[PDB]
Amino acid sequence: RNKRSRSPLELEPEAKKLCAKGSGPSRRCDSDCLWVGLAGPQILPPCRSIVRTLHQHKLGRASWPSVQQGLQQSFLHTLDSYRILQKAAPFDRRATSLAWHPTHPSTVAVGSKGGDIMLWNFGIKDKPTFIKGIGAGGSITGLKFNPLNTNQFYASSMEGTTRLQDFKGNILRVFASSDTINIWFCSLDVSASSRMVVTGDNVGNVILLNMDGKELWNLRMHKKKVTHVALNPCCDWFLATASVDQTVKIWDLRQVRGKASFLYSLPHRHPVNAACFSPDGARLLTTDQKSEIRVYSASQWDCPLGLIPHPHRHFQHLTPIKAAWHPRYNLIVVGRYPDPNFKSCTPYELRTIDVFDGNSGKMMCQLYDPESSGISSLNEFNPMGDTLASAMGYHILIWSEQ
Amino acid sequence: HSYNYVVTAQKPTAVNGCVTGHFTSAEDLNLLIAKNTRLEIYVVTAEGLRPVKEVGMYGKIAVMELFRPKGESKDLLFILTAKYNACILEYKQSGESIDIITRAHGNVQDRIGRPSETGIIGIIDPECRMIGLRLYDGLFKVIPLDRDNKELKAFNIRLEELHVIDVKFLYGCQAPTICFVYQDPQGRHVKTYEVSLREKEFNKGPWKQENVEAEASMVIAVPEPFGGAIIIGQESITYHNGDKYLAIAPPIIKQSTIVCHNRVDPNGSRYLLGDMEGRLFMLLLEKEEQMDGTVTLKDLRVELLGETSIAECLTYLDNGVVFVGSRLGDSQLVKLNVDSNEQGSYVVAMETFTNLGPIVDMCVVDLERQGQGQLVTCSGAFKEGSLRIIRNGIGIHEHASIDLPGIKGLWPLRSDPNRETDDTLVLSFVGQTRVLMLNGEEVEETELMGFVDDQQTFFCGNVAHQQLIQITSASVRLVSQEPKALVSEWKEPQAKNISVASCNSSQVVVAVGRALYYLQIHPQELRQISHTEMEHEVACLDITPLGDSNGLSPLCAIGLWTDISARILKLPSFELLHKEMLGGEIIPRSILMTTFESSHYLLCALGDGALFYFGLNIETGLLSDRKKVTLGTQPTVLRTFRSLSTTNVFACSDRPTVIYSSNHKLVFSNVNLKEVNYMCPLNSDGYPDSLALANNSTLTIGTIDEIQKLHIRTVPLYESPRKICYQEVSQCFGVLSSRIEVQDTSGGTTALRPSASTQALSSSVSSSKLFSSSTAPHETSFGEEVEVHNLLIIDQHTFEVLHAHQFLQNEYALSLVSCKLGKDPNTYFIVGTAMVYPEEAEPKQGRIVVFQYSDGKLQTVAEKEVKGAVYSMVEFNGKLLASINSTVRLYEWTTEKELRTECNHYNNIMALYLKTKGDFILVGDLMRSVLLLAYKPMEGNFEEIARDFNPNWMSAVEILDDDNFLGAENAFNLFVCQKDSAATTDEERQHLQEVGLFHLGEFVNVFCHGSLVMQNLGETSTPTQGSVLFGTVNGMIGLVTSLSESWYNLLLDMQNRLNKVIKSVGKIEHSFWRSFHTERKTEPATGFIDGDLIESFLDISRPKMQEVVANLQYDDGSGMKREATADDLIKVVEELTRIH
DNA sequence: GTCAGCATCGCATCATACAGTCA
DNA sequence: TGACTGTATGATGACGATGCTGAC
Repeated sequence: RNKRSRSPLELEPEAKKLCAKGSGPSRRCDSDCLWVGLAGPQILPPCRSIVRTLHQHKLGRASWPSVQQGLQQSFLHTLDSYRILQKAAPFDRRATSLAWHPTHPSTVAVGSKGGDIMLWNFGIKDKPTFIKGIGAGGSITGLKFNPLNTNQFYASSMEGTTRLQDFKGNILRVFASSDTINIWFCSLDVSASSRMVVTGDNVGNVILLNMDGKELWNLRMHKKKVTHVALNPCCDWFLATASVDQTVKIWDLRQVRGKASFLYSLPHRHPVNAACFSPDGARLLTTDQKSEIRVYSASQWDCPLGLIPHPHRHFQHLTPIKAAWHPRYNLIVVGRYPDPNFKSCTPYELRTIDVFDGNSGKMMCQLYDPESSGISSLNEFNPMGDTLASAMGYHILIWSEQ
Repeated sequence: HSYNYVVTAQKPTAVNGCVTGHFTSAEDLNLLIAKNTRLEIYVVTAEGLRPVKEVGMYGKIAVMELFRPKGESKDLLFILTAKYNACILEYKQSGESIDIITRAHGNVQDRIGRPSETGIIGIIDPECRMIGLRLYDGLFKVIPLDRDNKELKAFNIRLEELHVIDVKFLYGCQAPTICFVYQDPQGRHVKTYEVSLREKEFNKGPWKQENVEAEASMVIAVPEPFGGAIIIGQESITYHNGDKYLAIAPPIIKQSTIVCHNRVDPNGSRYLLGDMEGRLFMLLLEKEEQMDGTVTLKDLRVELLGETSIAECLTYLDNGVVFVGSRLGDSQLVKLNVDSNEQGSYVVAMETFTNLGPIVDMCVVDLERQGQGQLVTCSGAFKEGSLRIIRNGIGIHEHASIDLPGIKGLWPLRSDPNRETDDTLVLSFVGQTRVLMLNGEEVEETELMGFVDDQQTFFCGNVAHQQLIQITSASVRLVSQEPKALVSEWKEPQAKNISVASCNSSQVVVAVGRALYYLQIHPQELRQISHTEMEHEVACLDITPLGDSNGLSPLCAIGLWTDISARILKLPSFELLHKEMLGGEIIPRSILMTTFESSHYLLCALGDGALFYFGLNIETGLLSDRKKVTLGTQPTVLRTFRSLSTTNVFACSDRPTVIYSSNHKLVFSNVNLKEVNYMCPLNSDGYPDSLALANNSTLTIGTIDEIQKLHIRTVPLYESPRKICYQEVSQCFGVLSSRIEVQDTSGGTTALRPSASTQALSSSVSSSKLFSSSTAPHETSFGEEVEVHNLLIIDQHTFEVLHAHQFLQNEYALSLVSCKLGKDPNTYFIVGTAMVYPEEAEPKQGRIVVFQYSDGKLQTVAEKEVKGAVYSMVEFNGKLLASINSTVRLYEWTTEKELRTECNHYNNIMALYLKTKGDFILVGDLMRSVLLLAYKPMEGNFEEIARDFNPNWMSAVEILDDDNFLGAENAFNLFVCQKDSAATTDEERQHLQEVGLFHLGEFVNVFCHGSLVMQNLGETSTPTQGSVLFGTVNGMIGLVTSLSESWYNLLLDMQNRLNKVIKSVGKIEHSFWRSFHTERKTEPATGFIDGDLIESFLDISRPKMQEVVANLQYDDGSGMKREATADDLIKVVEELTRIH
C-alpha cells in the first residue's frame, strides 16, 4: 500500500499521485486489483527526469534530501550495469578481513586466515605488495588502515598480536599482548578524529588505546566472543560492539564503566556479526546470524525501525557475513548464503549480493555473475562509493562499471 | 599554496522569514523580515514603511518568532539557525546607539541525529513557557524558556509517530498541548499530546486520534473565542476541536496547493492563505451564539482575493495592507479593497522590492561604458522570471544636449520669488560671459538689462533681501531688482585683476593679488571691515557657513601655492590655527566644508584629483582623523546642494564622483558620465530637483536615478530564464527560457498567460528530426502541466524581445554558448539540450544545435543529435567542448558547417560543470568530485592529469588559475583543490589536494570572472590578484580573489582579534559559523579570508581600533611600518572595499 | 584427457562433563 | 559449601580447495 505510494515521489513536486491509491482501493482490493504487477509502469516512469529535479534544486525549491533520494536512483541504475567484474586476484589460505584505502579510490587491502596480507591497488598493472604469515593460527580478524600515513596499517590476528605494521613488512611496535596462547581477537577499529584504537577478542573483554600507548581498558564487555566493534564517525566519543550473546551493547566509552553499565544494550535471537555505524552516525546495522537484518535509530536505540529478513547463515569455514552501509547513500550491501528453510519470493534463490534502502528495507538491486558461485561474505563499498570490493573465499572481486 | 579572499558584494534580496509584532516599543507596530543571514527591521507608518536597524548574523535563520513572556516589559525574538544555534534577542535604543541584545543563547542539538526532510520547525506556545522543536524524526526537543537557562539547556523526549508534517501549540488549553499531524500506513492523522515538563514527558492529550484527509500539510492553531486547530490540506480545508469538526472542499483549491497562512484579526476570526501560484485567499470563520451568548462555528468562507507575487511568507499589517515575502520574485506591499477592479481582484500593489534570486545564471558584459561597462546581468525564475542588470555607481541622462565649446563655470538664479525656484542660466567663455533665459527646453541667449556682458564673473545667482550679486574679474558688482540697476560697485586701488575668490549669501571675500582683502555685505552696499596680508598667492577659497543656510559664516576656507596647504580661518580675525603640511609639489584646488546629519566635514582636492578628508568638531574648529584618497587625474570642482532626503558633495572629473554618508560613515559613488567640467544645481518647477551640466562640447540636463550604491534595472519575462550569454556582434543576448503550458483537451495546449517569447517580433519554431517517437508514440496526456522551452534574442539597449525560438515537444534546454569556431568568421549561438519524457528518469537523447542571428529571423545551421543529455558546453580554442551525460566530448567545427567529434573522455558518472583555461579542463561531477583534464595538440586524446579523491556534491565550479580550482558544494560550503607543484613521483602529482575550506552559508549557482571596478590611476601594483564573482540562490553576489602570503597571514590574525570584539549577535563564534559543515563532518575553515569580517572593522569605535592596533605590534613586521599600520590597515581596508 | 562424481582436510558454536580459583 | 569462570574433550553442519578412483 504505502511504500509504493511512497517512493517514485520522492516528493517534490507534490503534484501527481496524492490520490492515496485512489482514496483507498477498497482495501487492496480483494482478489485482483493492480497489484505489484502493475507497480511496474508507475515505477518505470518514477521521477520525471533528474535534469528537472536538479533544476528544481538549482532554484532552491526542492529540499536536499529529496534530491539525494532521487539521485540514488541515478545510482542503482548504474549499479545495474555494475554487473561486470573488472578484476579478480587470489592467494592461498582464504580471505577474512577487508579494508579500503581512506584517500585513494583504487587501492584496497585484504587479509588471510593464514597471516598473509595484500595491498592491492589498480590502474597500475604493477604487482601487489605482500606480507607472509604463519599459515595456521595467523587468521586476521578486523583489518584497518592507519589514518595518518596510509603506508601503515593496523591489524588484529589470531596469532595474538594487534599490531601496527608497514606494508613493507616491518612491524612498527605492538599494541596488545596476550602472553598466553588460547586467546586471540576477532575485532578492531580506529579513528582519526578521536585518536583511538579498539579490539574485542573471543572472550568478551576488549581493550581501547590511543594511537600512543594507553591501556585504559580491559573490562569484560560480556560473556564469550566479541565478533565486531565500531566507532561512530560523527560522534567520535561513541562506540558500539556487536557480538555473540545475542546482544549488541553499544557504550559511549567515557562515563559509565563499573560493570553492567552501558546506556543501552539491545538483545537479539542468535549470535551477531556486525555493528557498522552509519556515515551519519545514528542508525547501526546489526545483521544477524540466521536471517533477519535489523536497524535501530539514534532516537530510540532500544527499538529497531524494522527487520529485514535475509538468508545469511553462520559456518565454521565460511567467513562471517557482515552487512555494511554505503557511503554517500542510505544503501545496504550484503552477500547471500541461500538457505533451504524460510519465506522466499524468488525461486530458486541463488547466491548473490543484495542491496536495500535503509529507510524502507526493500530490495533495490542484486549483483551476480557465473564463473564465480562462491559466497561473498564481505563487500563494503569504497569511500567514493563508485566501486565495490568483495572478498569471496580465496578470491578478491572488484565491482565497477566500465 | 592557496590564499583566498571572499566578500559579500550584493546582499541577498530573497525573503526567507517574516513575522510581525511589537519588537521595538508597544506604541509602534514592527515588521521583521529575514533574508537568510540578514535580519531587517521596519516600523509601519502612514502609507509607508520606515527602516530602523539592519543587523547581520553568523547563520541562516530557520526559526523566527515574536513572543512576549508574562510580566516582560516587551517582546523578545527567538531565532534558531540552521546549525542549531538558538538565541533570544531584545531591542534596545540608547539615544543614537541601537544594538540588539541577546538574553539567552546556546547551540542546542543532538550530538548525533539525522535532520528531517521537511526541515526543522519551532513553536513557542501562547503562554510563552516553552519552545518546542522538531529537529529529528522520532524525538521532540523542548526548551524550558525561563530566562534561566541563559544557555538554553533542552531535553529530548520520545516521539513514536516517526513522520510529522506540521505541528502547533494550542490556545486556551488548561495544560500545554501539542497538536501535530503524522503519517502511518493507514494514512495521515491528527493527534494531541500534553507536554508536561514535570516528568519531562508527554501525557494523554484531550483528543482521540482521527483520520484526516490524505494530503493535509499545514496546521493552524486557532485562538479564542474558540480553541482547537483548523487543518488546511489541499483539495479540502477542515476544522478540528474536541467535539466539533468542520469541513469544506472548495473546488478553487485543487488547482494549486496553498503554502502559507497568516492571522489577520487577533481573535482568529479570519486568516490569509497563499499558494504556489501567487493566488491570494481570504479565509473567514463565522462564529455563533446561542441564547444571550455562547460560542460555536458555522462553516467557512474563502471569497478569493486576487493575485500577488509568489508568497513564501505572508503577513497582514493594518488598513488592508499585506506584506508578501517572495523567494522566487519581488516582495510586495499590497493593498486590499472591498471593490474588485476591471479584472476582478481586490489586490492592488503599493510598492515592490527588488529581489535578485534565484540567480540561475549571470554574465559580466561590458556594454555602454565602452572601455569597461561593468554591467552584470542575471536571472529571476518563474512568473517573476526576469533579467536584472546590475552596475556600480550612479547614472544620469541628457534630455536636451546643445553643443557648446569652451566654457568656464555657470550659474542659476530667479528674479521673481512668486514662482519660487531658480531660472535665467548663465555661462562664461574665455574672457566673456553669456546669459541664457529658461523657458521649456529652449535656452539661447537673449538680452537682460544691467547684466554685464563685457566682463566675466565668478559669482551670480539670487541672493537674500531680494537681489542679485555678480562679481567680476576687474571689480565687484551688486544688482537691484524692480528697477534692475547697479546700486554699489567696488574696485581695488590699482585697477588690478581679481584672481582668487569665494563668496556667500550674507558675506563674501574677493582676495585680489594676495591677502584676502575680505569683504562683507550690508543691505545694498558694502562697508568692508579690516584687511589682510597673509602669505603670498592664495589657492582658491570657500566661505560656506556650515548649517541650515546659514547664511553668515564665522569661518573662511582658503589655500596656498608654495606651502601647499588648505587652511581654515577664523572671521574676521583670521589667525592661523591648524598647520597640516602636505607632501608633493602639486597644489590644492576646490575646497569646501560640508554638513550632513549633524556631522561636520570639509574637503580639499588638489591637482591629481587626490582629495583629503577629515572628521571635525566645529567648537574648536580643529581637524582630525587625517586621511586622503586619490582618484583619476583631472581637476575637480566642488559645489554642493541637496535632493530629496540626503545631501551630496561630489567631485567632477574624467570619473565624476560623489561623496555622502551611510549609517554614519562616508560613501564615494562615482557617476557614469564621460567628462564633466562645470555643472550646477538647478531645481526648476518644470524640472523638480534636477541639475545642469555644461561640458566642453555641449550642455547636458536630466532627472537623476534612485539613490543606492548598486543600480539595478529589471526586465520581467513572466517566465523562467535559465541560461544567458552575450553576442557582441549582434548587440543582443541569448536567453534560454521556458513557460508552463497545460492541456487544451482539443489537441494543443492553449497556454496560460501572455508572457515573454509569445510576444516576440518574429519568432520561429523547431522542426523534427526523428527521435524515434514514430510508430505509435504511445505516451499519454497524463502528467499534466507541460514546459515549453525557448531561446530568446534580446536587444542590449531597449531590452525588447527580438526573436523567440521554440524547442521540440518534451525537450529541455540545458546549456548555451556564444562563440565563433574554426576558420569561420560567423559568431554563433550554440545550445545543448536534453529530451525529457515521463517514462524515463534518465535522459538518453539530447541535441547540440547551432544558431546564427541575422535580421530578426534566426536561422539554424548544425542541428546535431547525441545519445545523452548535454549538461555543459564551453568555447575551447576555436572549438566546442561539451559534456553529454557521463561523457566529455570535444567537437571540432569544420568548413562544411557540421559538428565533428574529435576525442572522448568516458570516465565519469555524470558531468554537469565544464570550465576551461588554456589547454586545461576542469570537470565537475555531481558524484565523483572534480577532475582536471588537459589537451594534446597532436595526439588528440584525453590524458587525465589529476583528480580530487574526496567526494563532493557540487553546485558550481571555477578555475582561479593554472593550479588552483574553486568549487561550491550542496551544504553551502566552498573548497579549493590544487595540482601538486612538486614533481616527485606520479602518485602525488595525480592527486589534487583540498587546501581551502569555507562555509558560505549560501548555495552558489554560477561563477564568472570579471569586475565592476575601474582600473588605476594609482597605485598599481594592486593589493589582490584576480576577481571571481558568483551568483547564489538567495540573490546574493560575492567575490573571490587571490592573496599573497603576507596578507592571508595578516588578515588571519586580524580576524582572530576582530573575533574578540564585534559584537557577535546571538554570541555565535565566527570560526564556528565559518567552519566547514556537512551532514557527515564539521571541520575548521583554513585557506579562506572572510572579507565581510575584515571590512566590518571600519565601523567599530576608535578606542576599539586602538584596542587591536596598539598590540597589533604583537606581530607586525619591520620595514618602514609598525603602529603606523593603524592607519595603514584602514588604508588596507580601504584597499579592500574597492575591489568590488 | 577435461570433465562428471566421492573421500579428505584445511580451533565455529551448543551441549556435556571436572577441576580450578576467585571470594 | 554455594556461587561465578576456566580447563582437555565431543556432535555437528555442510564451504572451499585438493585429491583419488572408476566409468564412460
